[PDB]
Amino acid sequence: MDIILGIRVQDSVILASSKAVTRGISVLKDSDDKTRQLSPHTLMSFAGEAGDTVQFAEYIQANIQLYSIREDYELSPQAVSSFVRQELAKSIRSRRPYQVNVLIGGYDKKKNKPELYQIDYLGTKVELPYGAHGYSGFYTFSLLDHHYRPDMTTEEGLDLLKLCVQELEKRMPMDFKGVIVKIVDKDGIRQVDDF
Amino acid sequence: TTTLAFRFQGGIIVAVDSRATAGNWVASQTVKKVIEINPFLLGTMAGGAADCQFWETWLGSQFRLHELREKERISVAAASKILSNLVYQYKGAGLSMGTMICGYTRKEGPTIYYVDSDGTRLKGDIFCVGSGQTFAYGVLDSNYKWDLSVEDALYLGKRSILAAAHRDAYSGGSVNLYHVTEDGWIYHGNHDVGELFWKVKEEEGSFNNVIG
Amino acid sequence: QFNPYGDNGGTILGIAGEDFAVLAGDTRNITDYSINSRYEPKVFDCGDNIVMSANGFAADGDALVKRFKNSVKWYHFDHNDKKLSINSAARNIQHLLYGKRFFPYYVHTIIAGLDEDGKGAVYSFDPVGSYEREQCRAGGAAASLIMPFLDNQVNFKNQYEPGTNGKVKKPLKYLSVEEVIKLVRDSFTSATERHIQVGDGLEILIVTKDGVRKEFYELKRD
Amino acid sequence: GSRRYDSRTTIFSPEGRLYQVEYALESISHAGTAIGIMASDGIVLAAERKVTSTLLEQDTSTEKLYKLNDKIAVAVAGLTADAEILINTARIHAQNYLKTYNEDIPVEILVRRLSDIKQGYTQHGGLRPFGVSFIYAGYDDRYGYQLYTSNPSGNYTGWKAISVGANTSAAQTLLQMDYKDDMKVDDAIELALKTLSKTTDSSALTYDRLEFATIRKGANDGEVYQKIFKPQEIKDILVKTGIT
Amino acid sequence: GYDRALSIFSPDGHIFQVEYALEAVKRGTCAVGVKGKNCVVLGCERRSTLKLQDTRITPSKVSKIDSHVVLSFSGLNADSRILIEKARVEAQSHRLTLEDPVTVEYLTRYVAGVQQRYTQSGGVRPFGVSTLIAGFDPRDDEPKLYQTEPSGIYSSWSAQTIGRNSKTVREFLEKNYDRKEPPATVEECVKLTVRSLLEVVQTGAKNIEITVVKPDSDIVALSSEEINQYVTQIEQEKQE
Amino acid sequence: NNYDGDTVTFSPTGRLFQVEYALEAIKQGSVTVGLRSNTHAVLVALKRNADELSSYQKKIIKCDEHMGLSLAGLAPDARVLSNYLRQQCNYSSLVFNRKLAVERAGHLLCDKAQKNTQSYGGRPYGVGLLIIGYDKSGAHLLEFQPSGNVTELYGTAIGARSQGAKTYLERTLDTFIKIDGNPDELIKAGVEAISQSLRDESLTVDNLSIAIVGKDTPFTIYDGEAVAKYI
Amino acid sequence: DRGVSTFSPEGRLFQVEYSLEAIKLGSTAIGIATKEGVVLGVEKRATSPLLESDSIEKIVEIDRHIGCAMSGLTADARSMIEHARTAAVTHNLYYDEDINVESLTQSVCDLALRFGELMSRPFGVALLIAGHDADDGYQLFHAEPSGTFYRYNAKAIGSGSEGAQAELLNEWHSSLTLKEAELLVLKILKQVMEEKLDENNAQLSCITKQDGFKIYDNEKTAELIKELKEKEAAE
Amino acid sequence: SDPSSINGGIVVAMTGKDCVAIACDLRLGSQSLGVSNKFEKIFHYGHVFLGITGLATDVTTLNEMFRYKTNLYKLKEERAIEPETFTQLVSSSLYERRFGPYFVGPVVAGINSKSGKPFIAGFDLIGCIDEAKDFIVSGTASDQLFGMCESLYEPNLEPEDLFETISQALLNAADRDALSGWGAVVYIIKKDEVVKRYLKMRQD
Amino acid sequence: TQQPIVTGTSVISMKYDNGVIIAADNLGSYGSLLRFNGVERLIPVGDNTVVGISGDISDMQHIERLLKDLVTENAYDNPLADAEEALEPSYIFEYLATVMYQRRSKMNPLWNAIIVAGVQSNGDQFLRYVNLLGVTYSSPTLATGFGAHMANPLLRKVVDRESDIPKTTVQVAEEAIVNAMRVLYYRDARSSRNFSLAIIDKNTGLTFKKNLQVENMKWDFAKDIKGYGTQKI
Ligand SMILES: *[B]([O])([O])[C]([C][C]([C])[C])[N]C(=O)[C]([C]C1=[C][C]=[C][C]=[C]1)[N]C(=O)C1=[C]N=[C][C]=N1
Ligand SMILES: [Mg+2]
Repeated sequence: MDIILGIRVQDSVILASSKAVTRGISVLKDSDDKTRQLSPHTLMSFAGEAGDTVQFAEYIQANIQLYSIREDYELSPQAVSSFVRQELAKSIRSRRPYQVNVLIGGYDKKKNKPELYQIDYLGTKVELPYGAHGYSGFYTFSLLDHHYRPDMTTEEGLDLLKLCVQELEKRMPMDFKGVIVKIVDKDGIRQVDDF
Repeated sequence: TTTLAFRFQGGIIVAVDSRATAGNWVASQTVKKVIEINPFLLGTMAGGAADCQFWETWLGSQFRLHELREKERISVAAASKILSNLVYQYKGAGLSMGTMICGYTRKEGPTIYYVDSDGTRLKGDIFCVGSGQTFAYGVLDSNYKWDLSVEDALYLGKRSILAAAHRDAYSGGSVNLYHVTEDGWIYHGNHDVGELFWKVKEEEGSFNNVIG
Repeated sequence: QFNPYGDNGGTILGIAGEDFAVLAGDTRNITDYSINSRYEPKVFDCGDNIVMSANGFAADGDALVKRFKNSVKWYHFDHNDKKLSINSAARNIQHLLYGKRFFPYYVHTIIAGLDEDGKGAVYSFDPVGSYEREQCRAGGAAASLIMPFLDNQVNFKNQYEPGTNGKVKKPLKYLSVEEVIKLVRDSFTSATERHIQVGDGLEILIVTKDGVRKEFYELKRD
Repeated sequence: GSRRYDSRTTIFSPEGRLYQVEYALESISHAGTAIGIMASDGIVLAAERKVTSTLLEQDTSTEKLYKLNDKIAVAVAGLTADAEILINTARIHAQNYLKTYNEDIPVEILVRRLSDIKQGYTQHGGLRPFGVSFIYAGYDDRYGYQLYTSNPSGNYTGWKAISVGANTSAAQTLLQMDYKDDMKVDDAIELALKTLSKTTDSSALTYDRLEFATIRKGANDGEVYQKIFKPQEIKDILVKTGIT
Repeated sequence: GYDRALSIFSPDGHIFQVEYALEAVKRGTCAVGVKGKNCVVLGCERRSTLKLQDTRITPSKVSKIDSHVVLSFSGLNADSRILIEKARVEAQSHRLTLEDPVTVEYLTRYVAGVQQRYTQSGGVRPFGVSTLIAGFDPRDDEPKLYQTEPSGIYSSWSAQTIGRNSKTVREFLEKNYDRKEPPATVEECVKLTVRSLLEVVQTGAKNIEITVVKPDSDIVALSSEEINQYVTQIEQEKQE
Repeated sequence: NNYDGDTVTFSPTGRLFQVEYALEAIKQGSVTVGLRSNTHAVLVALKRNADELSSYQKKIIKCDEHMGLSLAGLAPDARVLSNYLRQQCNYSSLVFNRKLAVERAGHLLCDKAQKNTQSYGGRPYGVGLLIIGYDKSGAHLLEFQPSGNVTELYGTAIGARSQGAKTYLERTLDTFIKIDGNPDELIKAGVEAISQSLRDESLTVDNLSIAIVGKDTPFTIYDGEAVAKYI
Repeated sequence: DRGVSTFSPEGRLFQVEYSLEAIKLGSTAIGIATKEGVVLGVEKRATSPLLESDSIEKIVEIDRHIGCAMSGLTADARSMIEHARTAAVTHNLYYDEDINVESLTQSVCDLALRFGELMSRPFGVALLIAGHDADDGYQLFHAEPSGTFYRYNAKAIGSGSEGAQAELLNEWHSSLTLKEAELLVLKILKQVMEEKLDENNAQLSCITKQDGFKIYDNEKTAELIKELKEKEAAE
Repeated sequence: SDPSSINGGIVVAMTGKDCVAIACDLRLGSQSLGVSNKFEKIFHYGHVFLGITGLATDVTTLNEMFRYKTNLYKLKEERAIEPETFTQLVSSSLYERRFGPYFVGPVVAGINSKSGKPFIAGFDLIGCIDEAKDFIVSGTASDQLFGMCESLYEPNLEPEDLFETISQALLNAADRDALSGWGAVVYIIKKDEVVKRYLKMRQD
Repeated sequence: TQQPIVTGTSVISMKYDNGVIIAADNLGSYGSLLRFNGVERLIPVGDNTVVGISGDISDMQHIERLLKDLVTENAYDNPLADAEEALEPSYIFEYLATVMYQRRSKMNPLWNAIIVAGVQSNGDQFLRYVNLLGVTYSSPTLATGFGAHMANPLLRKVVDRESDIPKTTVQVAEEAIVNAMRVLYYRDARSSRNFSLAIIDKNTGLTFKKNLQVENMKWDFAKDIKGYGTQKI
């Protein structure tokens, strides 16, 4: 799929992901949620080749949910991100590699800190204050470089995110039919229904 | 090919064309592009004729085994995912499939899944699949409402295929209609485009471009 | 580089009647611009009142017919000499074809016979196994020449009744076995004239409740 | 054929016991006593070497205490060779977990993995079980300081204080008497040595017949240190506690 | 590979290895299951031969297979971990393919199928474990309680017990449990479960574990003090 | 005694007891007869029922248009061996466009049964077979034993009380061999031969089972009212 | 010890003969075939009153036109049923038709002797397979762990089998109605059962051409039990 | 397309009097897009330091791999691995993927704890060892680094002087490469102390 | 997949009233180089069949060994190996046809075109073709490679359909074959003058003729041909 964004503020991580699904010449759907909850305090958004994206995301989801049940314990965002990176780093030298890029947004309940990880299909992981995949970063990183402040509130983060989406809607050729926004904090994961 | 399916008050409408081509050569005008998987599930066919037939027929065998094992009707979600997981195993090998899996259960309500040989699986209210999908979308999007009568919904589906049959060179032949309700699907006849076009033109006052 | 496929030409035709069915095919076999044989049978009696032909690449065509004939034999062994119905034979052939989806039998398959109500039946396949029951089907090299003629003269397409001018269609009256054989012969005579890979001879297999009969007719040898 | 000579190592007795597991436990009861005591500020591991010689090079010797990683250690009781096969497997599992999740393996997860391997040898494969019982002493940030034990059956349990090998019955009674919940490491060191001193089959308990180790948060600020005691350091702690 | 047929028939038509696996279950600590009108309770025995134990970290007797289904057992502890692991994996696999969590009957049928497979496979012995599987089907308020055993047979129970002295507690339940009117509340159901264990346990201190499962993935384990209050109230009524 | 635990063990007198025990299973089975002339070859089989409510177990199996057999002993083992013959008959037809010779069919069965007698873990086959067929050298009749021994004969019988039918054929040898171009009379002789093995029970309409193959006669099986003619 | 595929001096496979003894210990199952349909009935035999009896599943659907009842070590039947269902559905996929009852039975029986040192032992359960097809009509088969199967007009397996079979010998004729057959199964089950027969400890089922395979409700069976009691008291 | 120059980056190492130095830039990119300015390329296992350039997924994978292997080494050997031994371990590990190699350019640096002798080494993507006396270079600006080191370097430099030389070598090489820069780190290594310094550089 | 290296050209054949005739030259070419001049490409099987092979010679020699091994295998446990259960032409052909199609189906073909000529037990004439693709066909006249283009036309003038077979004697048939071999020598750049011929008659059996030459060639008219158009000298 197309555009996926992420930003880490003072006390939360905010992920924004486009709603459009285009197969060829027509937009088959304009309300698609390009994300899966891996655990109560960890969310993963994804974008890449058709089919591979969902198949990979649900495969990861199943594995983390299996771990949660077995140990009766939630893995840290850092631990989940490392598991995901290894699966992609294994994948890249396979017969048919997973063609999927992801953002992992989670709140570490031990350290009481939000964390955002960016991982591409090769298995290239980086921890960031704000990140993006595909052509999204080409427009948005300049704005975030200017405005972001580490100690921003969640409301300030959403306003800075609106400024990013507005720029994308102005300068990107593809109509991505807006974005679904989700917040990850100490209380868990919730969706902003009006954006 | 033009195939469509949409959710509404009275359940689901499914409508398909009948044409099959090899290059510019019209191979068949009488193709059955709707598969009767069971009395409650329908599958549409677009892309490779063999791929779609074989695997959607196979598909009914897996569902029959599910309800034998679980003593319960299979869900449309589980149904569509069996197909999507299967084609994902063959990804890269060159399968060519564009399909809707349509049905109705107590727990789900009327449900439509778009399933694709790339592995794409999408739930949704309206879908159009095939070479003439864009033509059908035009008619649907401008006339669709949730509050449609079974009679009016059937006609909208019929009319949308007709639109695409006219303009798309690789669509045509005839229109097969199905209506999916609480108590299963109901076939609503084969409609030859050669007769349907002139009938619709006269009664509806449309296609003023064409001479008749 | 080695090319595992070839083209042996030929053309086949199946027509379903009210209580009978025919499957015809020319007897010419070719490669490029040479004739291999002027009489190489292409339509086969496979048992259980079923006739079959797999037109295109003859090596794949012979292999498939051979494997289906085999399937009929094992159907009798495994299910107490039960007669293999035409619809069951069709589904079985789909699985034979799709079994080689990623290295296909390069043929256009047609089978003919009677259904379980005694009515005439013809089934048609693509190379990778898709199939459909039909009243009429031509396959192979000259299929594009013959099918339109059959749409017109078997299903009375684009034909209406005099005096009404396009309002009332020509009624779809049934065709006798003598009437069908006339249409088959004319179809192949016409195809022979305009297609270089069609000629030499015409062999027709007729299927009725009484069994399987054969008829042979000469075609132009140029 | 070959059936004639098969001992059938993975079957039940009429009473519903596993012959080979029971017999392997009998083997372990003759091995040198190993003790583990868990305190609020650390864990102690003490163990007795079996009838040594004056010509045994002690300072380069290791038969009882083994390091699995920086946070986890084990005390062995049974066949040393069997234990080393398992120890190397456990060392690898810990490194696999660290590579996958980029975090040190929790103690219980490592224990469960080794215990599951032992179980496999009792249910399938027709091979004899490992004649080994472990005491796991480790630390992680979930449960803190932890003591576990596993045996050839593949069953494992958690402990505040525990013994394996010879004279466990006598040893466990003594530990049950003097152990308290608010205990500290220095006290636990003394308890471990006093218990061995009373349960030992030898005439006297000396530095050359012991292996000793501590896992302390007694490391500069929030972190954990493993200390495998040297011969001279065991000699000093024996004088300090007043045993020699 | 080791292919030896360990589970085989005998002249009188018995598979002794499967029957001896049941003897291992008889040795195991007692486990009990009771279903009320809107709940199921799982009680378990802890033998007090083992003190100086660390109850924080010691493996608990009741295991969550998913957020809505639990599994307790009687028999070999090491063997139970293998069944629990397989069950937990199959639970996630079902969610992944069918997009719906397992029914309690399905999960039981799977675990029972594994147990059966080990009674006619070469080179393996049967599991020395019987299980009690309890929970609520997705979007369903009807309580579910199933039992499995080494042979692989399974069935549903209004109330059931397994393990050592299970013959006694089954006797208690058969006279005390009424089908026309089951334990209406959580309190009544827990009380009946603790009562049944008190017929066998010894001391009501740290020897009884209780786990209550309610609809919609509502599972909680009672503490020592909470259980001790049930133990106190039962005996004070008994003094009469 | 001590040398009958498995098939991999000779006894001190050079006997294979597991093979001999398998041979015993055939003697417990119901009687079946085989005979031939120069033009035709016939199988006659007495079918056995469990009780009055039950059906009569089928004894004859078709292998090809020109070949088939009758069984006596473990029926599943006959299904395995007849399946193997079907495949070998079929391999010969597909590859060589050649109907498999009856003699070569016997050689293949012999070699298949042998491997089961020399290897540990496996077991011998517990069934005896009577194979009839018409090939390029005329009519044939074979007798298969699970020891591996296969024998070509004019006539024979296997199963319980088979010695009576075998003696009758030994007397009638000169008569029935001459029955050429007359199928009904050759069957009559087969029905009269199997009758010498009957006690208490007689040949009824659902008891008897006959099969024939010949010069211009494909392998066909007769059951039910089709054999009432010969009762 | 000794081989698993060993022959006895009488020419029988030890393990197969021993599995038959396990089947004799199992609960009773009866089948009767008529021109109007085939009836299948079983004894549930709950080990305790606390066991919810409706969860005891000893009558099972294989396809719409084939049903199955079991007796013996019933856990062993699960993989046999799974194979049977797979075979039935697979044949429909390959041939676009229902599979013959005999061909289905033969497929199940092929598993029987696949044991050695494949599975480690034979099955410890017998099956009654009942169904209908267009060629041979209404049929009832008895599938053993030996690999052998017999067709039957009527048949009883399990602990009360020889007593029940003798009763079926006298009662069965070729003009039996379906209603007569239902009552006849209930009559014979009541005769051989330890506990008193009711709708909770006994289960009926049938297979007809029209309606296919159906397991009877407890309310429907209860009426047939009451109808039986009255007609026995009538003379 | 070329795996070794998708992400970009550089590493350089030098020897001095009783000391060694290893340094790297901080950039990680997706071709022209700069993604991260905190991607360090130098890791250490005990007193042995390893710098890795090239495809970033392999940089991370190999770090995790050599952590795995050096930890098992330490448990069995009961001592920390030395630079000479570790060098051989890297060569072995890379060559086992001869025909499916990790797209990297590793660099080893450290002081032998027994002999006290300063040691550096470089490798190609498939294992070949370059054991230079003076200096080692790696990454997308290796040409630039070769030029800087060859002119600026002299033998037997004191630790604080060696810092200036290696820092200027990296900085000026990075500023002539589009895929290198965005920060820099320098490790100064003596027998029993190690100082880590982050450098201020142009952020384009 | 491979390329053919050492190659053999046309094999020609026809039916006549009492049997079949087949022929092929004795050359093994290495591209344009006429490398090997003594190569036998007709290989008899028993006294009732002759297999003529064209294309890759290494593959021919492999096929030759398969046929040699087929005769050995048929004799095993076969008292009627020289009588009723002897190898028929139809059996030998079907075996080859099976192998050829299997090898093409593994993308590793035997690079040949083969003609099996013979007489059956009942006296019937057998003549059928098979090649690297596994394609098979039968006809009163059959030829491979250049023979297909040049020999068949000539041979079809003698036997045009089935009804012309009884009317064709062995003398007339051999004459036509020998003439066709001469025409191929005139016009095929990878042919030789030396060739082998085989007759299989239902009465007189198998006659195998070696070291035959093309004779009665017309070349004298060449002396009158000068230049390419306008030249006179
Ligand atoms: B439709 O156009 O997708 C149609 C649906 C199919 C199920 C009959 N497909 C075809 O007609 C395809 C060709 C094609 C046309 C346009 C888009 C994609 C594909 N034809 C066949 O698959 C086919 C099968 N047998 C014979 C001839 N053609
Ligand atoms: Mg022509």
